[PDB]
Amino acid sequence: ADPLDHLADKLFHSMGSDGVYARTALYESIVERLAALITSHREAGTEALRFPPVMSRAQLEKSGYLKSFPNLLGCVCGLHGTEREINAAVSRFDAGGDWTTSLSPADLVLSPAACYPVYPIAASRGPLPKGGLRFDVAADCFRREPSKHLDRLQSFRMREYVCIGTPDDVSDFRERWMVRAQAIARDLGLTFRVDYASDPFFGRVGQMKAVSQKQQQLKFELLIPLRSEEQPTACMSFNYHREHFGTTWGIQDANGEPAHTGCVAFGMDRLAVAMFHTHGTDLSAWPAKVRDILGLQPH
Amino acid sequence: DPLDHLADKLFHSMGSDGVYARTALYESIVERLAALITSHREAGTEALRFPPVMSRAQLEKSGYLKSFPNLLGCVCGLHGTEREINAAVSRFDAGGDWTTSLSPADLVLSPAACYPVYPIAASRGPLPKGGLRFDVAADCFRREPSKHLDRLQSFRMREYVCIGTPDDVSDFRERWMVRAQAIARDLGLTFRVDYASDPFFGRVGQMKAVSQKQQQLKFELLIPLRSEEQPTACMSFNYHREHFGTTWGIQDANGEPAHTGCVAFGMDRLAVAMFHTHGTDLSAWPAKVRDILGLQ
Ligand SMILES: Nc1ncnc2c1ncn2[C@@H]1O[C@H](COP(=O)(O)O)[C@@H](O)[C@H]1O
Ligand SMILES: Nc1ncnc2c1ncn2[C@@H]1O[C@H](COP(=O)(O)O)[C@@H](O)[C@H]1O
Ligand SMILES: [Zn+2]
Ligand SMILES: [Zn+2]
Repeated sequence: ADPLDHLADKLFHSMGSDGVYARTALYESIVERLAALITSHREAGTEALRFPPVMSRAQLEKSGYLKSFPNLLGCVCGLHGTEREINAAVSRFDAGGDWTTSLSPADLVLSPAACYPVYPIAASRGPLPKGGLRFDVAADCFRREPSKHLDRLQSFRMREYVCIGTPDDVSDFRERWMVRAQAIARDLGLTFRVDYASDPFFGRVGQMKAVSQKQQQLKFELLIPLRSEEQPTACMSFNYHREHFGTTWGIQDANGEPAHTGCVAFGMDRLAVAMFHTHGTDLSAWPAKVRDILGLQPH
Repeated sequence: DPLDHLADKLFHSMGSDGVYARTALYESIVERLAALITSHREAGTEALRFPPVMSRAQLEKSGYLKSFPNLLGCVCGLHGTEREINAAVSRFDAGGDWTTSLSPADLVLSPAACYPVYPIAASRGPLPKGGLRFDVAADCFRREPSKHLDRLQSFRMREYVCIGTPDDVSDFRERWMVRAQAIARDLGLTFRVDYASDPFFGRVGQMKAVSQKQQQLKFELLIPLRSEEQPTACMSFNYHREHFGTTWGIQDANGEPAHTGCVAFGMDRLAVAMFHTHGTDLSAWPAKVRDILGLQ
């Protein structure tokens, strides 16, 4: 049994698929209170956008996602044929056959990260002002990694603060957030460490990309011991993308150059699970300071 | 379209019709409408929050595929070996189509918020007397691309679901047809409640729509958004008979297959209806509307 398994009964209901769960009112009230807490830390001049769980497949392909995490991508498929073809697919399904043979990809994918749709949006506004742009983004994300662990979901909520500007704007933002994020986790009564990290790039070339990314310090994670202190869970990430998105989307910074980007990502579901694992499922027993910052009556 | 000017302060394009990024203004109103629906939650109602995906086998079992095959969004993935996945990416790099390596997952994008609730209720055994009530929500998907702000591919649905005897479902329906009109009235919305039909696919479906409307299986709260002649369904009451009770083996307190019904709130249509009715300046909204939404 996994150390988080005991939480499942009070927090989730099975939906017949690993990593896809219905949330209880108790679980959801904490996710919303954590979301409101992240919002209270929003810097002045930050534009808030809320993304749906799907995005343009062409934007995602253009962003280089297939080259990095093809095995994690969820693509939207549908029955796009003629009425004759669709009726036949349904008739095959009626006869105990497989209707899915008539599926073809749609022009949409399930979003793998909340920030992806923001880059073309920022690019369409022209050159960046001095100091760059700041965005507060959120989406229900999807990653094709089935697991029975409560901290490894296929559908989960992501919340991010995104900086688009010169390498200086991004570095400063990332440093500000690595300080602020630790202060938030500390106030939430969570045990953590901030360490060098890498994205789970696919395959043999992915192992090379990961080592190269880690050495360049382009990604840090706020890690919380859930199942062990040896294998902690990344509940937040601090990502510096250099000019990857600036170049892809033709975003130009103050110095006329291809814009640099970075993001602070909060795993909403991992943070909520971390809260319940740390403090238990009885909110009335949560520490006074933790209850206070989440807007529950302190005492 | 009469709703078109709203797009500027409510949405941002995402490069796909019916798929939009929401502004802070738009989202604050959706959340306030959600909190208002919550304040009308009956005692003993269990609240569940569903992700945007659900079991494909549960959806296939519910009969959605037989009625709306053209609306279903399924989840596909690259489920092969590392060698196969690398080849698909390499074909994409060489100007080819990587999607040929896709196969269906065991998941679909949810077409309605209530679907996952029926197997959940069935797994608990026989129903207590009075039945069960659920408050459910999900980001839903319907494969119907459109440029109209009230016809989205990805939209939020909020529902109250009743599972029990036909008496329990009838009482719930009556209660909600009254409560839903009181909510729209308090929101300062103009509407009518009329008989309705689901958009069943094909020629065989047109007769299913006629047969559904002749029966009182579906009522809709319609709001003039583009015109008074063609209003927008912003809420619905659906009666499913014992379809879900039979499919999932849900038995009422009398040992019979349970009947189910649901009151569905289109969160995005309601928010769009609010902005079209009252404008994009919240400070100019009527005082009673601002009060019920906690804006004052
Ligand atoms: N499979 C998952 N289950 C739950 N949360 C996740 C999952 N993958 C990523 N996240 C969360 O989202 C945050 C940002 O993801 P990443 O893009 O991998 O840095 C991570 O730090 C996690 O907190
Ligand atoms: N394509 C759509 N775009 C936005 N909202 C929708 C769409 N389809 C349905 N809805 C909303 O969801 C509610 C219930 O959907 P239905 O199950 O078709 O009756 C309706 O009352 C609408 O308010
Ligand atoms: Zn990001
Ligand atoms: Zn329903």
